[PDB]
Amino acid sequence: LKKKQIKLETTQVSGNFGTKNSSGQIVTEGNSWSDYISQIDSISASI
Amino acid sequence: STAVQDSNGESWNTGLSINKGESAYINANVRYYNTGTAPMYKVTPTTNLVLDGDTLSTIKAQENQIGNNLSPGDTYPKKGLSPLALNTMDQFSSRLIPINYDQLKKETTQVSGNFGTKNSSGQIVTEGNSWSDYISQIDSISASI
Amino acid sequence: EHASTDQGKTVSRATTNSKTESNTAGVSVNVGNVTTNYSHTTDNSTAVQDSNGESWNTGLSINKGESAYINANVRYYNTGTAPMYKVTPTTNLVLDGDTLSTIKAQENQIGNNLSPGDTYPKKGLSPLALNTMDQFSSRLIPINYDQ
Amino acid sequence: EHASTDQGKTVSRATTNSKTESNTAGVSVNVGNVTTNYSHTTDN
Repeated sequence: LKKKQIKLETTQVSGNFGTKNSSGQIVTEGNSWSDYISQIDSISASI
Repeated sequence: STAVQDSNGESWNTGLSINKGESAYINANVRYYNTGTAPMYKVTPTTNLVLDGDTLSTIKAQENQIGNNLSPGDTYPKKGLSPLALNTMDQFSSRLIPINYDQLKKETTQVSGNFGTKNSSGQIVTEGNSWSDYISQIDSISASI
Repeated sequence: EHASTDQGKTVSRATTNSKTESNTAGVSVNVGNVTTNYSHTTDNSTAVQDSNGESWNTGLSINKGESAYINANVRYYNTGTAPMYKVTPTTNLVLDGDTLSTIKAQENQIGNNLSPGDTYPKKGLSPLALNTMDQFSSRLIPINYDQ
Repeated sequence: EHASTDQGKTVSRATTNSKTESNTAGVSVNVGNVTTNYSHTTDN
């Protein structure tokens, strides 16, 4: 308690996306981005 | 004889009490790494913690120290950041890691995670894909290089 | 255990005033002439004290119920033909003849996989730690006072 | 149960000064001659 900015650091950000299940309905449950992330950066480039 | 006294004083007191059982709380700063061929998802390492020869405790890290994804050759946290914090010991992240009174004078086992397959389309799923199943099969039919 | 020390300085100034009145009266006789008297005395007394002390105190309190917390260091092993996955051994803990408690280890002391002839932890490491007793890994294993 | 022991040394120095003033006065008589006096005393 006696004590640039290193307080705020941000690692992985788990979340979900949305697809259609059987109609024009949208669902978010089960759509973790965290799965496709690791695939992408190794087959892509960051700009 | 009539006599009258009027005293007035001021006291000080500095106290210190200690729990020989929970005498301090541990907090680690760790960096995960992967050397093999496959990416691991939802990384959860169990952590043997040894002082002299004995083991302070063992932490199967909870959702806080967890690792979402770990490409081969990458690290968690990734190359740019500082190591993360393993602050607690039980399955809800409430109680920090304790040590004995005489302890204060003074390792990585299994790493449960998941992989990814396709269910009915070009979709990928990680749920239910524990690596821990296929591991024991492999090392007995293979060799380490 | 619970240990504690308590140390603290003290300082106390104290003044006191006093007035004492004294009326006496004596009666004497020389035989072989009589003499009598009576005196009167008035004294006002100012006095001042200044004490200062320092105390020490070392305390120790104990719970005869939860008098210590147990922590094991264990090594699993398998001798049979089949690999076991998600290994969870229940552990009878005996002091004299009785049983301290029984721990169905939780996710922390669990074992992911155990090939036949292998151990957990495997051959290279040191034994792991069974630190707690209930299903969330929060409360260490207790014993009696006379235990 | 909950058991506890508490033991601790104490030390207290204490000085005191005092000044007492004393004015007395007596009256005597020898019958068969009168004598009177009054003293004054100062003690620190």
